[PDB]
Amino acid sequence: GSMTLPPELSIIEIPFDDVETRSYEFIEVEIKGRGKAKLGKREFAWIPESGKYWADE
Amino acid sequence: VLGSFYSPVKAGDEPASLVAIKSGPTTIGFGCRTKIDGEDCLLTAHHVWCNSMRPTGLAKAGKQVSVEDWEISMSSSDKMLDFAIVRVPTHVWSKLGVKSTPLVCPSSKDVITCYGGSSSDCLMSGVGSSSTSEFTWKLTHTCPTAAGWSGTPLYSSRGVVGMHVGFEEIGKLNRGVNMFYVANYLLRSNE
Repeated sequence: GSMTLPPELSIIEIPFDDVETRSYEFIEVEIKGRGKAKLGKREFAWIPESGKYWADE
Repeated sequence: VLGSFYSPVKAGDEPASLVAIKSGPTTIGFGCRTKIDGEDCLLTAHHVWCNSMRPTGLAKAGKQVSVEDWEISMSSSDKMLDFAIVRVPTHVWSKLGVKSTPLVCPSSKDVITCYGGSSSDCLMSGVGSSSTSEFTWKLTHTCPTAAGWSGTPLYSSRGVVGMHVGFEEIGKLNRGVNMFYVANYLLRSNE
């Protein structure tokens, strides 16, 4: 299921690890229903597009 | 509006942390010196150092130096954040007499002074307040800005709370980016 991956891996950025991880004030910005930005102290995941891999600009 | 909402700034009396980014005979934006990666760097808007014309030199109170191949720390291509971080050598800071004014944590309502102008020799300033949005990366400010002021830091008595990137509603409210959160939360020491 949706679980965090060990630091032994290269790069992994899933919304789950940012749902919770920084539980104080995790950013919540959504748009178009297909894209959503999230913030955190140990994560950087934010792409309001269809690919979610940064294919807009 | 020029003269009423803005007040002329005495050349040489302007913040030693603010610098004007010039592209030939025209200015492309504003920026400031601050610590983000750990050493020292120049903070400005993304467009200015990406979408706008090629930055040829930096101007500070008439003093202008040439911009060479300077390494860029990181710059998000997003239009909401729109920021760029350039790593400028230390022997360049002194050439213009630029100091490193650190950015601090913004507040719900703090006083800010925005500085801008057509050139570094023709500077003016505005006065407004800064606020924090629900999103820790978005700041709201009433500081009266003009065209070409993008990159101007929100100077407060306590320090810099954010940087002017655009506006929320034309003629109503502007928009600034919270570098504090991007610096110690979004930016990693890997890139």
